[PDB]
Amino acid sequence: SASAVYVLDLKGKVLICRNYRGDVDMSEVEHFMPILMEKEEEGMLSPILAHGGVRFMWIKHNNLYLVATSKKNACVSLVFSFLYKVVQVFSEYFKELEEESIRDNFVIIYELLDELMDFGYPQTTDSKILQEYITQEAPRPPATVTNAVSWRSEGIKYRKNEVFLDVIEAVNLLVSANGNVLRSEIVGSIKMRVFLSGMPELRLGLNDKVLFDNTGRGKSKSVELEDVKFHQCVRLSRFENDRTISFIPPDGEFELMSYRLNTHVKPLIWIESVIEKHSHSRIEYMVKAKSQFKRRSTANNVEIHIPVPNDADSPKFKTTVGSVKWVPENSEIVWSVKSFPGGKEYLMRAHFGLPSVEAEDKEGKPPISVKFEIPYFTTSGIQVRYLKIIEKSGYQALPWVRYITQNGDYQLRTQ
Amino acid sequence: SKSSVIGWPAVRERMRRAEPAEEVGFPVTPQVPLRPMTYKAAVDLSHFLKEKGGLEGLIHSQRRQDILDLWIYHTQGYFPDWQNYTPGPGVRYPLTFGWCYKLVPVEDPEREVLEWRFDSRLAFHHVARELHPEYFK
Amino acid sequence: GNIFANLFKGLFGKKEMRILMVGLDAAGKTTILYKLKLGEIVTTIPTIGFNVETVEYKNISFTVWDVGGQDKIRPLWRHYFQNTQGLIFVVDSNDRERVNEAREELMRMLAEDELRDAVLLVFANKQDLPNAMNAAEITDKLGLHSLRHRNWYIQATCATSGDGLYEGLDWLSNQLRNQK
Amino acid sequence: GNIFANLFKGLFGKKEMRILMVGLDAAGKTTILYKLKLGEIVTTIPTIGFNVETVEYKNISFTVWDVGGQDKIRPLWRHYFQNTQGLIFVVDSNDRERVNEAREELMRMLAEDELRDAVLLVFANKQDLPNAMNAAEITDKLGLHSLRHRNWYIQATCATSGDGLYEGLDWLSNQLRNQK
Amino acid sequence: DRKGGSYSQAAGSDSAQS
Ligand SMILES: Nc1nc2c(ncn2[C@@H]2O[C@H](COP(=O)(O)OP(=O)(O)OP(=O)(O)O)[C@@H](O)[C@H]2O)c(=O)[nH]1
Ligand SMILES: Nc1nc2c(ncn2[C@@H]2O[C@H](COP(=O)(O)OP(=O)(O)OP(=O)(O)O)[C@@H](O)[C@H]2O)c(=O)[nH]1
Ligand SMILES: [Mg+2]
Ligand SMILES: [Mg+2]
Repeated sequence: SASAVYVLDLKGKVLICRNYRGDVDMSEVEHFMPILMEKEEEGMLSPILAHGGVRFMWIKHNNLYLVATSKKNACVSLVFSFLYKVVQVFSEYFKELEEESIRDNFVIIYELLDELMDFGYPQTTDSKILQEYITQEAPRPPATVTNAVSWRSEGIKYRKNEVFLDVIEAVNLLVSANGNVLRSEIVGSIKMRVFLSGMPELRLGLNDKVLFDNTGRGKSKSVELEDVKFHQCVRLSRFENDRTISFIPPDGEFELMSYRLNTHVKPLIWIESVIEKHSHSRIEYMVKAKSQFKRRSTANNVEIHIPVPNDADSPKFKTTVGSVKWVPENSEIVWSVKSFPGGKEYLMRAHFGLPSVEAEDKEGKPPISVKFEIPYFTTSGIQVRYLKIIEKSGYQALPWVRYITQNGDYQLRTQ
Repeated sequence: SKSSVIGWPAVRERMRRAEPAEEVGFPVTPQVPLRPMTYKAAVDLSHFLKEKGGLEGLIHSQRRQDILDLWIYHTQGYFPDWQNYTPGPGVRYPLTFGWCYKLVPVEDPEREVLEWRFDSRLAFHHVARELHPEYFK
Repeated sequence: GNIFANLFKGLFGKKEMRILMVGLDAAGKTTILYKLKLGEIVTTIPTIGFNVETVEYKNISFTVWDVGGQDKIRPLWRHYFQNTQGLIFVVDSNDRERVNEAREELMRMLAEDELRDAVLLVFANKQDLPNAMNAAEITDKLGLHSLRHRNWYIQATCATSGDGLYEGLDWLSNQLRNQK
Repeated sequence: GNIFANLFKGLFGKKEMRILMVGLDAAGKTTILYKLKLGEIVTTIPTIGFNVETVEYKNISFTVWDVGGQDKIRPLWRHYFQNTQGLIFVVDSNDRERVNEAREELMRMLAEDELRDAVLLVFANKQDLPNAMNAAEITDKLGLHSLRHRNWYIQATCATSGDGLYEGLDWLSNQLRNQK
Repeated sequence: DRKGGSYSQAAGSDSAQS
C-alpha cells in the first residue's frame, strides 16, 4: 500500500515519480537520500526506509533506487511484487536500465505508470498487454486483460509453430573450508520460448518421481523436485489434482516450471586450493581442480575464481590446463578454461611477492567460486516425456528444448 | 531396422550371460529425440523380439530387463519405462498398452521366478489397465 | 591392417609409461619428483594441490604426479588415480609418529579395485639421518609382504644425496616394461 | 621475437648485479661502502637510517645499500631485503662482546625464506689491530660452515688499509655471475 | 549449433501410459 512510487538516481535526483494515493507528500523523497547515507555509514541501511510515520521502501536498481513511499501498514510483499513487475516491464520496453532511457521515454513512461496501478492497487502487469495498449511510438484496452486468459493473447498467427525450450540447471555447492559441502542444492529451470499460431494449451509431461509413483512407474530415473513453481499460465488445479501440467503457453519466452531440490551427489568439479603464503615474503597458490562430471560432458567457459591477496603484486602462474589471468579490479585470479572435459585434472601453482609493510586491517577470506557451464548434461536425470500441444484449429507442432547445466552458487570456503 | 537387427544378437547374448538372479553423470546425445514408446512401437518391438527369439521363455531378471531397456533406448530413443510388469503375485502383464511381452511364473513375489512370455492379446486387451485402473489414470 | 608404423616407432623407442606420487606429507615426494625431473634439491611449500611433471629415462617418459599427504589432499588422491598406470609411495623413516598414518593411507589406497594393476613402489625416504630404517624394517612395518597380487620393491632414496633413485626407477621400469 | 638487441648489449657488458650492506653497527660497513664507492676513509656519524650507493667494477654496477646494526635499524633491514640480490656482512673481529650479537643477527637474517638465493658474503672487519681474528676463526665462531645451501666466503678487509676488498668483490662477482 | 546443449525434439505425451 505504497502512497507513491518514484524512480530515483545515483546522485539522489528523482528520474520520475507518480503519486497513487496522495497521502504522502512528494517532499519526503528528499529526506530519503540523507537517511540512506546515514544508514550506509552506520550499517543500518535497509531497502525499506522509514521517514517518521511514512515508510519509503526502496529497491536498488541498475542506476537509480526505486523508492516506493508508503504511509499505512501496506502489504510489503505486494509492494515488492509490484516493483518487480514494474522493473520487468521497463526491461522489456527499454533494453537499457540507466538514466539514458529514463529521460528519453517520459511521455510513454507516464502513461505506463498511470495504467499500471491506480490508488496503490496494481491493475496491469502483462508486458505484452501493456505494449498492446501503451506504446512509445491509443486504441481501446485489449480484451485479453478483461478475459480470463491474460497470459495467452488470442488471434496470434505464425507461419510455423516452433517452441524453443531451455532445461537450465543451476549447480550450487557450498563447500566449507574443512572440505565438506554444506549447501548442495540444484534448482531446475524449465523455460520455453513458444512461438506458434493461436493460443495452444501446453500439456507438460516429464519423468517426475511423483507422477511415476502415481502412475505405478516409480522404478526408473524420476526427478524428485523438492520445490516446483508453476508459471502464471500453468493451472494449479490440475497439478494439485493429478499433477497435470495443463496451461496456455505464453507468446514468447516464459518460465513454465522451476524445479528446486537438494543435491546429494558429488560436485561436478572438485577444486583443491593450497595457500603457501609466506610472512610478507611470497604467496603460493596450489590450486588443483578435478572434474567429477562425466567424461562425455565438457564444461564450456569454466572460470574458477581464486581470490588472490589484496596487496599482492608481481604474481607468477604455473598451471597446466587453462589460462590464468589476474584482474586488479577483482583482486583475484580466475582460472579461465575454454573447454573442460569431464574427468580433467588441472593443476596450478601461483607465486607472487608481497609488500614489506603489513596491512593495517584485515580483508577477509572471500569464498572461491567457479563459473563452469557444461551444456547437454542432465545431472538430475529428469527426462521430459511429452508436451501436449493442442489447438482448436489443429496444427502439427515441432517443439524443441535443450538441457543446459551451469554453476550457480558453487562457492568453496577458503582455508 | 538394420541397427536394431544388429543390436538384437548382442543384447540377447548379454541377457543370456547375465544370471537370472562406475561412470557418473547423465549425458544426453545432441538432437536425439526422447519420448516414451508408443503402443504401435511396443507391439512392433514385441513382434521383432518374438521373431528373432531370445525374449519369449527367458528368465525374467532385473539386470536383464534393465539391459534390454537400455539397449532399446539406445537403438530407438524410447524411454525404458514401458517395459514394466503388472504387480504380482502371479503373471505380470505389460505396463504399457500394446506390449506383446509379459512376465509369468515358471515354478514372496520377489523370490518367485518369472519368465518373459509373448502375449498377442496384451496388445489388444488392456489387462494391466483393467487390473490397475488407478495406475492407468 | 598394417603395423609397419608401429614397428618403426618401436624400433627407436615408443613406450612412455606412467607413474604416481603418493605418500605422507613432507616425506620427500616433491623433492624426489624435483630430483627425478630436474636433479636438484628445490625447496617448496606444502603441496596444497598437486605437482604434475614428466621424467624421461631409458627412452620412456614416465610422468609423475606428486600428491601431498595432507588431510585436505589425501582424499584428492583418488582424482589422480584415474588414467594412472604407476604409483610411487614415499615413506617417512624419520617420522615414527607419521609412519602409522602413512601405512594406513597406503593400505587404504591399496584396498581399491581401480588401483590393482599398479605394482608397489615404496621409496625409503628420510635416508639422511641414523634414525631412518633399513630396506627391510620399513617393509616389515608397512607389511609389504602381505599385499597379495602386488609387486612391491623396497628402495632407499635420500632427497639430499639422490642415491637410490636410479635403482627405484630401474625396478619400476622392469615391473612395467618386460621387453629386451 | 628477436634477441639481437640483448646480444649487442651483452657483447659490451650489460650485467649490473646487486649487493646489500648488513652487519653490526660501527663494524666498518659505512667505511667499507665509502671505500668501495669513493676510495677514501670518510668519517661518518652513526647510521640512523641507511646509506644507498652503487659500485661499478668489471663492467657490473653492484649497488650496495649500507644498513646499520643499531637496535632501531636492525628491524629495518627487512625493508632493504626486498628487491635485493646480494648481501654483504660486516663482522667485528675487535668487538668480542658484539661478536655474539652480530652472529645472532646474521643467523636471524639467514633464517628468512626471502633471503635464500643470496650467497654468504662476510667481510673480516676490524683488520687493523692484533686482536682481529683470522679468516678461519671468525668463520668458525659465526658457524658459516653450518649454513646449508649458502655460498659463504671468508674475506678479511681493513677499512684503514683497504686490502681485501678486491678479493671480496671478485668472490661476490664469481658467486653471482658465472660467465666467461 | 548452440552452446549449452543442442535443441532436441519433444514428444506430445507418455505413449506408454495409455
Ligand atoms: N633436509 C632433508 N629433508 C628431507 C630429506 N628427505 C625428505 N625431506 C623432507 O621432505 C620435504 C620435501 O618437501 P616438498 O619439496 O614440499 O615435497 P613433499 O615431501 O611432498 O612435502 P609437501 O609439499 O609438504 O607435501 C622437506 O620439507 C623435508 O623436510 C632429506 O634427505 N634431507
Ligand atoms: N680506525 C679504524 N676504525 C675502523 C676500522 N675498521 C672499522 N672501523 C670502525 O668502523 C666504523 C665506521 O663507521 P661508519 O663510517 O659510520 O659506518 P658503520 O661501520 O656502518 O658505522 P655506523 O654508521 O655507526 O653504523 C668506525 O667508527 C670505526 O670505529 C679500521 O680499520 N680502523
Ligand atoms: Mg609437495
Ligand atoms: Mg653507517
